[PDB]
Amino acid sequence: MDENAIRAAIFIQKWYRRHQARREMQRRCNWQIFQNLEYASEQDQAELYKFFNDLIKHMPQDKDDLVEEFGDIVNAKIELPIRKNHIDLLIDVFRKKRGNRLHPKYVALILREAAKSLKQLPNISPVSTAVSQQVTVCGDLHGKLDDLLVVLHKNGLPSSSNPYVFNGDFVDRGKRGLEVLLLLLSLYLAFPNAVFLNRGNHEDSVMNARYGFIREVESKYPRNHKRILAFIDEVYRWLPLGSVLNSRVLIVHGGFSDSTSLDLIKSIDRGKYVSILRPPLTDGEPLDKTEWQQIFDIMWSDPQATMGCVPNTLRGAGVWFGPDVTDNFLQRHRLSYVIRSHECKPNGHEFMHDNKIITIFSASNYYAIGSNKGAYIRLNNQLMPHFVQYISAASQTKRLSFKQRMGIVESSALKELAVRMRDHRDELEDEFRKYDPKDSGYISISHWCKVMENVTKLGLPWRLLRDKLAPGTDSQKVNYNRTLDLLDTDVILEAEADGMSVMDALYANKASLVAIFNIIDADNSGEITLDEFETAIDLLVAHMPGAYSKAEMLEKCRMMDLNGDGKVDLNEFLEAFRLSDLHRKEQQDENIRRRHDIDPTDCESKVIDPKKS
Amino acid sequence: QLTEEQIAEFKEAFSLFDKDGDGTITTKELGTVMRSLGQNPTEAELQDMINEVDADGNGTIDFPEFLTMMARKMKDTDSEEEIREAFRVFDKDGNGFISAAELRHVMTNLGEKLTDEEVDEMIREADIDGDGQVNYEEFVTMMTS
Ligand SMILES: [Fe+3]
Ligand SMILES: [Zn+2]
Repeated sequence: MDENAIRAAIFIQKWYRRHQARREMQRRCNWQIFQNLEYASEQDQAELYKFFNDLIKHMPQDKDDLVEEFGDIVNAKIELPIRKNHIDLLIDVFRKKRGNRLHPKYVALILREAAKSLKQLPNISPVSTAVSQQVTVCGDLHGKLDDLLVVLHKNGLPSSSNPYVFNGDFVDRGKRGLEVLLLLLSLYLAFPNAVFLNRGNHEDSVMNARYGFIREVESKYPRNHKRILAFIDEVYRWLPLGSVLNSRVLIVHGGFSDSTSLDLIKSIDRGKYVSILRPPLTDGEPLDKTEWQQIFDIMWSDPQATMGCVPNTLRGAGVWFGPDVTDNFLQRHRLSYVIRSHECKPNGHEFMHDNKIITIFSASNYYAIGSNKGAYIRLNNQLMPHFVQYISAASQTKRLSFKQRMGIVESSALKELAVRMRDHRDELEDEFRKYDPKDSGYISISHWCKVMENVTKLGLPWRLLRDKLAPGTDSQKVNYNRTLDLLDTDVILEAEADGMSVMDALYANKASLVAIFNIIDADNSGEITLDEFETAIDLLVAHMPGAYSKAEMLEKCRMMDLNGDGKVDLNEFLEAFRLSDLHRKEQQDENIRRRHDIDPTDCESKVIDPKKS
Repeated sequence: QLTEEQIAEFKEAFSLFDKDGDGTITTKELGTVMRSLGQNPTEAELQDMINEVDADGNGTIDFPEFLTMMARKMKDTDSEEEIREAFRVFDKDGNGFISAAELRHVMTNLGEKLTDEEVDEMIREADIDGDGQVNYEEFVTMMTS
């Protein structure tokens, strides 16, 4: 040993620590990009609630139908009395990556029985751990069937000595959403005294049409998707809004607010709210704004570090609640702490507001392969939360180097960001042209960052992305030609083609159009007048950019109003919306073109002490 | 003192670690933020730097003192060429295929020892082959690029 060896060791150690810090910063930047991209779409989707809410203010106050299914069909048998052996068979059928399609009769039976059974449950389900001496809470699953199977394998099947509480968001984000819902309903039916379900913000017919669930159902069952969707929508109606644990701990999906009172939620007619983002279907009784706001606050709220209660403009819906309102709510309802599952976390769990708000998230690889680790909570008789972690698909993850493991996530984040940025190409180019008064082709770094922030409004750290969105740029000037070429790549267009967008209401929810055109009814005879029609389109275009421009819709009525204004003329009246959507799609398209098997053993796990985390 | 681009780049890189958004971060992450901007001080340098900047043991540092600290530290820098000789002096016979056992042994005990996680990751990435020996040249070339 000598001093030269010490010098070499400390030099190498410094270099390695510097590179580790650089990788950590890259990870944080990618996480920020993912979170901002998700929030930007949820916010835009949430403005339909505001549109409905202010349109309300302005206007005056056992049948057999299933048919044989084309393609390969699994001959699995499911009987009406669900037992334990059916669960194993169901898991075995759904385990395979191919040949996992059940007969529509059994799906209809399961959905109908689950809908019938869920009606008797109260709004808030009381859970007692005195007998079981143990209770388990899981977070969002979002179609991650392998994660649910891993949880079941590691913790055992639910039973009277091992209950479960699934905290919403069962579906509509992954590629295998239907299987998770069917398995959860089957487990609830087989064990009615040990499985509790909570409604989530994604348990909505409006949200499903925008995040690919309806597309998956239509693709899997082309000949029967309508009735399956109707049964699923019926099931969403009766899911409990929350759960109370040991009469001391409250479990809700989104959170709460300053005006939220459990003495009011327990008396809400849960059956009215088939959907959350659009008004409930009442029987002529004019609706109450408070109860709808109560449910929306429960489902969509988010926590914040700062004090006070302000409206959650980041996600476009719900309210931010700080430690003060949390403490006031806990003191008012005599509770200990509130468990939450809305927000994904890098480790799958976090603490907020002095260990009084516990966030959980049970979906591994939520954004891309390696984004985050799932988690679930084990509570003992004293309610001390033991946290567990797991990552699925470890075998495919271990076949890459660390650099490649970072590169896949980086490429996914960049692809998603460029796909989202593709929409504003024309305005972005115009803004870049304006900031170059001498058409030299190069603009300053500050101007580039300002233009990007003004156009995209995502709030990302653009200066760190300068060398990736616009590679090969100096420290003072950036050419916009390379940036514009990035969004103009063919593969980006192909990827953006599959991505659904806002509007498309008729394909998404015809019930939304029915709700609008029943709300604008000044009289109950079902007849409307064009001035009200003009006001409705004015308010619609006031919120949704480039909706109809008040021209196509008005011209369509002028083509149809042979006998003047009157009744909503059924399907042929909606042909106006049909042709408007077709014309808009063709107009934008012309302008664009004119230029392995599931394996629970394939995972890694870790158990964390409640205070070590 | 700092360049016109630096005074904004540092602020943008500062917000990625602030939990409350108030411009103040915990002192335990100083060795990460300062390292991420091209600097390579040891934990002894970190202790010396925190002693001169913290007096009441609050554990909070805001933007101006970080800017002054980085301006003071930036005056000295090293290139990537000096990394090669550090690995060269660790090869006792010039084979270039130093095995993992002594590589783990040296820097977990000599100099300023790292924790178990750092070496776990390091000789997990470096020791691709199962022979237990690591080629330093390819390691440095692939990590530096
Ligand atoms: Fe979710
Ligand atoms: Zn959610």
